[PDB]
Amino acid sequence: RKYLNKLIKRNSQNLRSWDLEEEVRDELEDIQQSILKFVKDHRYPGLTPGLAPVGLSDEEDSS
Amino acid sequence: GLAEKALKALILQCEENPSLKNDKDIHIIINTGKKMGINRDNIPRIIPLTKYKLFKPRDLNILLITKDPSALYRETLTKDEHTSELFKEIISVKNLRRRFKGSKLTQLYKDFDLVVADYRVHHLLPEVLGSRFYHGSKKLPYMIRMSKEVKLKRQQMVEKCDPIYVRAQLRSICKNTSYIPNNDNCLSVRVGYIQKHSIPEILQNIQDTINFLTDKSKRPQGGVIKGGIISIFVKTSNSTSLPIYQF
Amino acid sequence: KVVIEPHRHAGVYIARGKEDLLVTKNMAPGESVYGEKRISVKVEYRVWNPFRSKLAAGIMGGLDELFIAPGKKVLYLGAASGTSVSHVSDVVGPEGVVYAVEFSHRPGRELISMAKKRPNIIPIIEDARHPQKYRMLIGMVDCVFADVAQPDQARIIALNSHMFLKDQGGVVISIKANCIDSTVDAETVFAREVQKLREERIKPLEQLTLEPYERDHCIVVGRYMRSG
Amino acid sequence: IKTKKRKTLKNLRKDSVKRGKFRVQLLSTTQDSKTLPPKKESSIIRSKDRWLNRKALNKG
Amino acid sequence: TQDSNYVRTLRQIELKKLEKGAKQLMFKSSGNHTIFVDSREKMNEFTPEKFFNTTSEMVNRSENRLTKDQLANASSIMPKESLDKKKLKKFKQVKQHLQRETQLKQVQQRMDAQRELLKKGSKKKIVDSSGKISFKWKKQRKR
RNA sequence: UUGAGAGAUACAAUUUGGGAAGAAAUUCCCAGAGUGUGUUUCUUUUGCGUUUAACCUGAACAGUCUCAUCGUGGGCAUCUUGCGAUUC
Repeated sequence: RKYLNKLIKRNSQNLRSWDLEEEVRDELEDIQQSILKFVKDHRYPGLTPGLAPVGLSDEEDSS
Repeated sequence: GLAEKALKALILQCEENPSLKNDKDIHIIINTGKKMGINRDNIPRIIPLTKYKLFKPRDLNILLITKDPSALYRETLTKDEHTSELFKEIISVKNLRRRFKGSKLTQLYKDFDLVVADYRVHHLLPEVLGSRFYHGSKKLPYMIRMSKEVKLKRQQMVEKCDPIYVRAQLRSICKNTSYIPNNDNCLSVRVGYIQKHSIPEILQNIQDTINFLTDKSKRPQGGVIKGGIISIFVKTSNSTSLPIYQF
Repeated sequence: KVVIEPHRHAGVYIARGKEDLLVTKNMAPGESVYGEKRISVKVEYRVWNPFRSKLAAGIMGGLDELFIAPGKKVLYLGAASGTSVSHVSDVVGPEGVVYAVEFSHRPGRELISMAKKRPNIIPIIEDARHPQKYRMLIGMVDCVFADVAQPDQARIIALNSHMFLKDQGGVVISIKANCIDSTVDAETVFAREVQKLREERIKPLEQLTLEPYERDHCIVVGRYMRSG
Repeated sequence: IKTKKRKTLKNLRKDSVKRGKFRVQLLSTTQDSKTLPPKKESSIIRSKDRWLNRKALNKG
Repeated sequence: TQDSNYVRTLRQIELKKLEKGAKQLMFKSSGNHTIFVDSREKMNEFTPEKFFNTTSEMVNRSENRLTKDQLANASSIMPKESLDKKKLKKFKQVKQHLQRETQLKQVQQRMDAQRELLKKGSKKKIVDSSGKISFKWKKQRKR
């Protein structure tokens, strides 16, 4: 009884390992669907450091 | 305790010594366990403050350098009543090279306190401005987006200007501070003015800055220190090093 | 290196190697009938392409009472080009028999060659809707598959099942909505054909939408009780 | 109130519920199936009768 | 003409080598599964687990459904990290087949447009509204 | 801002079942389902103003001769830096 249940659990774990995936699941989902179907300038990389932190209160206030 | 005690000591030494009175800025120098792999350009890299503002555009004169034509830029900026009182002077690069050389150039250097230009002109800027500006980080030319609009390959760009966006940039900049990457363990940043604020504000600013620099996030901008940070020294322009966070 | 594993139904196997694939055990080995690939492990094997055989898509789609068994007699309407009928022959094995039916010609000759290679095949080259020209040769099928685009699917099944399907028999049909209606939703068409068979003495047990493999087909499976 | 009573009425009339990826629905009654040809198509009746109730003839 | 030949030959290469890669590759079945019940009480009491005589993940997984009695992977080399990555590897590999395929299709199409431009007739150049060139030939039966 | 429908959800609470742990109380795992709230999807209706509307075509690009395609020479790096593409 309980031994049979334990064997069931063990072999189920075996099959699950054979067919396992955690996030490759969604990744391969997107890939299979496709198969079956910020700011950045290109010429100055120096801009990504050069830019400033836009700040909502910093526009809103009339100080 | 060491921090604010050394702060009091350096203050009193400033008001006693003649020249230490004359230099007017607090600087902190971080020595890191590892060097930085970022070769020194002059791109002004800025760091945000979560708590306390430092300088105000209302308090500071300012220079803007446009692209070449500059007609619509200048007239729009001076007209939209959000910058007419804000930008002290506006000049194009060619006109600047036509107007200032040598003596008059360093005359400018003495006059203005903070300058900025278009991010499509920043890299050209040095030779027309001079190594004389290009020392330290006091009058290091900044870099502001001017259009809030982007370029695409094989697509002509269109040029605009909006006071809301540009004024946001300026206010953000004077609210927070900046730095410049090096290739060794020693990087320096100005932190606060000697009377605009207080020791608790100093310590808050220091803690926020160190947290930003050590933060794993914002790696393109903030996650730049390599290895375990060694220590932080404090000074003014001519004082001596004072130690903080030795390990 | 390659791992074999059995499926819920007999004869169906999945290979877990560098890949995972659907496969059957060749009685005739090393002779790939339509350029399909193969694998050995020793014994031989032969792969299915679901994209080419509708029933294969159903196998992967999951079906409990798919009455086609190794030790069984199965009738095969819509046997064309011999592929899927060769597969069902191979899954029923030597003791099982597959009564294939066709009415085109060129797939007829191809199926002739396929029979010339396999014994479990038995080809019939006759009218789909005139089941006499094979009543006199077919006897007591226990399980029937049909993939036919003649919109009288319900008729042809009803006729040949009354003449051939032993009681409590198994029936399975492929339906092309774009073939029979092409205007109203495939769900509606599927349901409609369901009560069609329901009246035509099929107890409808299940149906699979063949969604991610073919456009707009349903496989319907039912049983056949107290009928004749 | 009467709304939720109508809703649970429709529930106790519906013969199709969803069970995860599986979907469940009945097999209708043989007596009804023999004594009555299936009901008509609301879409098509609305089509033709609206057509007779077209607004080009001043049916008003 | 020779450039067209070269490109189209590469396109055929990639196309059918794609079709082979797919035919050996496998997808996952996502199709609807509606069950027939003859009584509303059986509807309510339904459980796929008992209707299948299987377990939870066996019920949820689609293409392989083995019952408890049917039941009654370390040989796979580090499957938790290896075989999954190689499966995604094959899927990717097919992906760049197909995208390279479409890119070459476009190249060949535009280049045959240019050939036609060259051949013969009474052409006409129109700038279509989104700003894209096209050519139309006067109604004329070539002798 | 007519009803009604279908559906997607999200949130919240409610519960269906299999396994396991548990003396048990309980807990775990797993697939769930519905309720309500927020969100949006989509359908029809209801009423209202309103006769056209889009595309195609016939001898329809071309005297400031248009168009194609190889080559040469220059502009735009303060950047359309130019794809077997059509930068000017």
